[PDB]
Amino acid sequence: LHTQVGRGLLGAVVNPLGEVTDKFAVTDNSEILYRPVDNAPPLYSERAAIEKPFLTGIKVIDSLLTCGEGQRMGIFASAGCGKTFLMNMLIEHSGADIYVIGLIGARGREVTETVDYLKNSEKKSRCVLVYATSDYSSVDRCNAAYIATAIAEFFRTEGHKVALFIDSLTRYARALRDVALAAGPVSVFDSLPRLLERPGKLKAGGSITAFYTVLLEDDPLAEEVRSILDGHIYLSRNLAQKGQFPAIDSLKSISRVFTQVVDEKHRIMAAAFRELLSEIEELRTIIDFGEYKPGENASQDKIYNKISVVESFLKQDYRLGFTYEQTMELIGETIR
Repeated sequence: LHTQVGRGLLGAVVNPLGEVTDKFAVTDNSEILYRPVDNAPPLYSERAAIEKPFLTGIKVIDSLLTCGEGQRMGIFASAGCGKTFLMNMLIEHSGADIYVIGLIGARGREVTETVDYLKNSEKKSRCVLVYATSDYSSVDRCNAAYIATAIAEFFRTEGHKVALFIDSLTRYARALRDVALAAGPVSVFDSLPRLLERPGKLKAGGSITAFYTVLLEDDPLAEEVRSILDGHIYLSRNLAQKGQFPAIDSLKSISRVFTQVVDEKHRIMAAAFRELLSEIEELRTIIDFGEYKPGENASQDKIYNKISVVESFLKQDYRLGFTYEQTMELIGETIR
C-alpha cells in the first residue's frame, strides 16, 4: 500500500515488497521516503500537451516513430524479436534523467540479465529496477508494476524527465486475472487502464514517458492496450529472421503524437521515406512472384538500387547512438 521512493533507490534492485535486494550502482545520495503505490491519476487540468520529442538515439524511431515527452508507447513483439535489446537501446541511447525498469512476471535468468546489463551501462547511476519473478504471487506481480510506477511518479514530481519501462503488460494482465479470480463499483480488471493513465507530462512537474511491452502469439488484451496507448512499435519476427535489427516494422508502427513533436521538414522527409518503404515492399512481392527483370521498368530499377541504402539506414548496432541531426542527415541521404 506504501513503498520506498527517493534518489536513494538509484542503482538499486527492488522486489515486490519494496525492499532493496541488490545493487547495480552506488550513489552518494541516500534519500529514502515513502509514498502510496495506489495514487490517483492526474486531473485533466494538471496535464500538459505532449509537445517535446523524446529522442531515443534509434534512427528508425527518431525519424519515423518519434516519441514525445510524457507519451505512453506500446512495444509489441514475439519470442525472439530483440525486445530486450530494443529496451536496452532505449535506455542506453535516450536522454532521460531517470530510468525505472519494471520486470513483471519475468524469470530469474532475465532479471539477472537486466541487472548484469545495468552493471555495465552508462545510465547505470540513474536507474531503478523493480522486479517480480515468476515465483512471486499474482498480488506481488501487480504490486511490482504499481511500485515502479510510484517511483517514477515521485521522480516526476521532482521535475525529472523520467522514462518508465513495464515488461510486460501481458504477464501483468495474467497476474491481475488471478487476483480478480481471488475476488470472483471497483473491479480488479480496472487496475490496467488506471495503471496506464498514470504516466504523462505534468504542468507543475516533470514527465513520465512509459514503454509497455505486450507479448504476441507465434490477442484481445493486445488490441485494447493498443487502443489505450499513444502509439505502438511492432517488432516483426519476419524481419528478425531476415537479420533486420532492430526488427521494427515501421509500416505497422505509429506514434500518435508524431506530428506534434517534429517540425515540417521532418514530416516531409518521413512521408517520403515511408512511401519509399511501401514501394520497396511492392518490389519485394513483385520479385517473389518472379516478374522482375532488370532493364524493363526504370522505376523498379530505381527502387531496386535503393534497397541497400534503405536497409542500411533501418539497421542499427545496439551499441551505437545517433543524434537527431545525424538521423535526419542519413534519412535525407537515403531518399535522394
